[PDB]
Amino acid sequence: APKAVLVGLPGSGKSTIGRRLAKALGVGLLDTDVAIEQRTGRSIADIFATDGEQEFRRIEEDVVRAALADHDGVLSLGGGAVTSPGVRAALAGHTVVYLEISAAEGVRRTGGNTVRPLLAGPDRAEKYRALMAKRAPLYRRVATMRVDTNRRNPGAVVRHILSRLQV
Ligand SMILES: Nc1ncnc2c1ncn2[C@@H]1O[C@H](COP(=O)(O)OP(=O)(O)O)[C@@H](O)[C@H]1O
Ligand SMILES: [Cl-]
Repeated sequence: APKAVLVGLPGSGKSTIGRRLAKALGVGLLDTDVAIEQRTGRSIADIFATDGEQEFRRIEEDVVRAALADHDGVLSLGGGAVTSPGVRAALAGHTVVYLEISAAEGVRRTGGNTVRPLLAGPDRAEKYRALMAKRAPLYRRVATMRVDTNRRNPGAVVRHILSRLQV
């Protein structure tokens, strides 16, 4: 089973910490969004557009269940996977690290290299706040380790995790 399963909002660092954590442990890294596209030949948006959300979620939940059973490294979960009660069930008993972030930091990390984000309009940040409202309670539910990534370097987040995942 995975050494760690990482969950969190956009910006929390699933990609970044997933990579560094896999490197530090010397283990493989599996991202469930990439796994879905590699298993289907279709891009995530395309499955959504063509088959819709329930069908994407069904597929995602099989990819997730398969990785939990088969992968021994770090597993990074798609942001919406935890919306599926079947995914929340399958996670139980696993090491699930929830990468915490605030809406403020969240928006900043997903806001690009533009120096003035407010000029674009408030809509993206409002959608981000709403997303956090929906998702954060679910991440808290499935977590076995909660890690606050607000004003921590990726290096510091990785250390924190590694010190709490010795064998
Ligand atoms: N602990 C952190 N401190 C500062 N910036 C971070 C941290 N974690 C991630 N970021 C930055 O935010 C962006 C989004 O991170 P990413 O790891 O893709 O998140 P996710 O896969 O969770 O959406 C990247 O440019 C990354 O450098
Ligand atoms: Cl590191």
